[PDB]
Amino acid sequence: KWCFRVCYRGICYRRCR
Repeated sequence: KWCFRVCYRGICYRRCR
């Protein structure tokens, strides 16, 4: 549940904003 854990702790979600 960090900045967006893009490609981690969930999945690939390029969008840290």
